[PDB]
Amino acid sequence: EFTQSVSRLQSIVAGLKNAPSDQLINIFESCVRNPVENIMKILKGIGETFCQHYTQSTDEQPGSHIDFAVNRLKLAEILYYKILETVMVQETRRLHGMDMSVLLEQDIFHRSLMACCLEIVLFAYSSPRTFPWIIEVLNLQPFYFYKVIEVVIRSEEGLSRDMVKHLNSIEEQILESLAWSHDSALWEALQVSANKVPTCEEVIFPNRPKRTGSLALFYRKVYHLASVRLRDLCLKLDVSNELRRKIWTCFEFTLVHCPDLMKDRHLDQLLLCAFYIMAKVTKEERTFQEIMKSYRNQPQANSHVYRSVLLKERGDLIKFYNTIYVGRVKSFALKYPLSPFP
Amino acid sequence: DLYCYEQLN
Repeated sequence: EFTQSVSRLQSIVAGLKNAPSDQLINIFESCVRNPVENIMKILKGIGETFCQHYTQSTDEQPGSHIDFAVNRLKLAEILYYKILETVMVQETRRLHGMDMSVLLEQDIFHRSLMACCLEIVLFAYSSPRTFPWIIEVLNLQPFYFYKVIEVVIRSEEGLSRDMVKHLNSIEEQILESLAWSHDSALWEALQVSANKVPTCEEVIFPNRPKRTGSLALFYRKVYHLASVRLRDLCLKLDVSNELRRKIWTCFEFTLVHCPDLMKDRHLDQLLLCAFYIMAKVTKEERTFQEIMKSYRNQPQANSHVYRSVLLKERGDLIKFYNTIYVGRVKSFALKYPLSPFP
Repeated sequence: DLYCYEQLN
């Protein structure tokens, strides 16, 4: 008997090949530039690199037999062409009979889709190779990669609730920490935008610098995620909606006017600091201790988030607040327009 | 004043 996840996976891929279907091939051939060969090459490159890392031991990850790697890979390739066909068929340009060459020639989409497929398969088998293992192995930037998850969730309805939950979890992981690492492509995108961080109001309502759209979507997801977390905290801490709006305003200020604070840190660290300093200055005060016990009941919350925090060297959240956060945000805080809460 | 004088756990 297979586990529910692996049997579900088996149901999704039943009767299908690790090659393009006739329908997909036809779409490929209606393009001025037919992607089919370059797509094969990407899967071949990804497949080889995956097998090399899978079968070799890193001291944190005992290596595993090539026959299992290939079976994992094969399954992910079947999923890839299935989801790609679904995506291409439902595309607007396809429905209007317009050439999809430019759409189909973006390498980052195909790489991300194949990685997400590999992640689906690995998860289904309860692999020890935990995200972000697959995107570090394949050299996929978190800032680019996360965008495919929502496409996958949309384009394959055969995914289980548990599979979708996992995909949402690793998107949250990217949004909260991984895309903020010092070497993330996020910083590049902000850079060509003159380090102008979009405000919540700007992205939560419908010749540009490139990555403008990428910046807008990423921060929309970030603002959306942080608002959900802040709403829960305010509920469990039973705070007025006015302090909530003030806490939100302070948090946005740190994202927009102190974005370097997020580099190599965690989104929730800035959100919890925003909570306390605003509760403090408005005399609605809650202790950081009760702030954090309320925080820890959230799904993403692990001890290291407020216990291990980057200082310059690591310390708990309180030390971060005192030696770093206060100095930067106290001018804005001591000042208590308020931002819209999503 | 705006500093946090609490400690942990």
